[PDB]
Amino acid sequence: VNILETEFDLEREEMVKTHKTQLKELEDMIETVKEEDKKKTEEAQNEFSQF
Amino acid sequence: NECDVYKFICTTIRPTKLGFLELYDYQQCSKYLSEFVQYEELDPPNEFPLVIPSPTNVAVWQKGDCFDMSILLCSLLIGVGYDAYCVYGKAPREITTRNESLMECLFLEKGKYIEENDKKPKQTLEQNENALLKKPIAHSKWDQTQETKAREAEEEKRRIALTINDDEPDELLEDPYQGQRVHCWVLLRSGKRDVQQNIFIEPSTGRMYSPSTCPYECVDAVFNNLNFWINMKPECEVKNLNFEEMDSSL
Amino acid sequence: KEQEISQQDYLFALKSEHDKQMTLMRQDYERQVNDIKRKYDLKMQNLTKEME
Amino acid sequence: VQEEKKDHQSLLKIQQKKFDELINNLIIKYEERLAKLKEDLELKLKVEIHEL
Amino acid sequence: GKINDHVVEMQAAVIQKHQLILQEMSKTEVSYKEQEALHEKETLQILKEFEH
Amino acid sequence: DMPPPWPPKIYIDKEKFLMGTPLGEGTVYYNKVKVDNYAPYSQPDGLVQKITIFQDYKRLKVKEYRYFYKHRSDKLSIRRRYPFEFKTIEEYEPQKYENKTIPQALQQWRQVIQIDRHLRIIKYYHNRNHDGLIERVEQIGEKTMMFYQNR
Repeated sequence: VNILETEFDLEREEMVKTHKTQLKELEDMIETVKEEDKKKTEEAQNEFSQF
Repeated sequence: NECDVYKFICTTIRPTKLGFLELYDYQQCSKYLSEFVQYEELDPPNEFPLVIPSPTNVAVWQKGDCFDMSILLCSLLIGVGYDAYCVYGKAPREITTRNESLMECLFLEKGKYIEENDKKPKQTLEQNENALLKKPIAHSKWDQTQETKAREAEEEKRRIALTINDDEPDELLEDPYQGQRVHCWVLLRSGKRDVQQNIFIEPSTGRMYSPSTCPYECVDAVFNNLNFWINMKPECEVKNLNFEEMDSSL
Repeated sequence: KEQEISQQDYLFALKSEHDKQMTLMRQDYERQVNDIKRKYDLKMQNLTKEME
Repeated sequence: VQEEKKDHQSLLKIQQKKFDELINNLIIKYEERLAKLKEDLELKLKVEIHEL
Repeated sequence: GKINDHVVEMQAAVIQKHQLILQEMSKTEVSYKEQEALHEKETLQILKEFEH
Repeated sequence: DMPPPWPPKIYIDKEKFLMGTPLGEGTVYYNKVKVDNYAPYSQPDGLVQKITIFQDYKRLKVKEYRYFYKHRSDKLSIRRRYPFEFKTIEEYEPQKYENKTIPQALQQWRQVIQIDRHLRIIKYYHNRNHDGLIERVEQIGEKTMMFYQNR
């Protein structure tokens, strides 16, 4: 029982590390898209106010 | 291995498939490996190295013989989903020392400037039976080929008078270890990850060569991460040695 | 389980590169739409101007 | 992997078709509005001169 | 009713024939255009030679 | 039973992998060629690869200089150099509209091939010009030329 709990403890550790790492790394793009949207909006706004 | 404690080669393959794109592609991974490590020349090239390191230290230490990067590539291929084996034997020195100032330079084309001239697209003119072509008339190709021969002789004589045949490389010397060297490479067997057939890989230079024309000399045994196969009849060329009857065939 | 993890990672890398492909190509088609719009803007403005 | 790559390439081609058609229709309607605006300008000149 | 329907099929077939005839004719002018343009290009090249 | 690989899985790093060659620079002698690969973003001009085409196996006389650049501001991906003519050839990839920082003077040069001290033939886009200019061949001392379309 101890050994059978131990190897699954290690497997749980491994999957936890994997999922944490992908969750941490992947989230970097929605910020870029939102910033692009806001910046293009402001650029279109500035010269229209000028007009 | 580096600890000099006895190890089994069959268990020495550690396939590690990192998420990186560069090493996913067998062709691109081989190219990056060729352009990522200066090749360390085997000595003696005719024998087995003092230590056989695992793929981790192989990628860590950035230098080594054929086995190191070869095991690295084969392990990567196995992890990706291809069909990879490691084959070591006898190969020419040109493979080992990484001297190819005479081998074909595939890089000689890149950067080429091609005239995007005014050869316009010859419009899709309708070939109606009403509109006829230009009538052939009596013209002689006899004088035409005479003229072309005269011109070609002109430039041939000019190039001989203005050019010399000193287009001579520095010949690569004979290999004392040639015919008994121990060099290794990665063999792709057809079937896993859409492999057409068996293809031999040059991990030292990232060059691909085939059994029917490969420079490899001997095939004494092949190995993997799971099974080791021996070749009772290595006196023949790699072309006559079936790489798919490895288990069942005698 | 290592092969399972590697396949999951490869599948998500394929999905992520598809995300990047779609994002970039849609941005480029919208840039083309904008380029066409502005070229037409300039032609219309020019002609209307000398007509004015 | 192979079948999902096939589906993604099919999706890329479908999106190419969709956005090329979008661009073509948009160009057609813009040209239509350019011609209509030309006519708008001729009768604007007409009304201005006649009123004066 | 019967005369109308069958006569209508009559002019429909005649219309198919006349439409293909119109295509015949228009390709006639097209071919004349290409061959003529070839003639003027050759003549203009020779005339440029003589102007030199 | 055959035991799986004894050691844990391989490891590699990020910047080291980006660096490409073992010592940052990888030079080898091809058949009458000399290939040198350096890491981009490190060279002040930023050359990435240099396939020095030598007219022989000696690696002495250069045949066709092949500069390669990427990540630059100007986007000069490659430079073609002909030694005998000193001929310099470059071409420009398309650029985005939504880039306010880059002036249109930057959004004009598509291809430029200059030879000698006098000759420079430069070429532009069909659908990315204002006054209709198509291509201009600057000949020093004799004449100026300008092609127009969409005008």
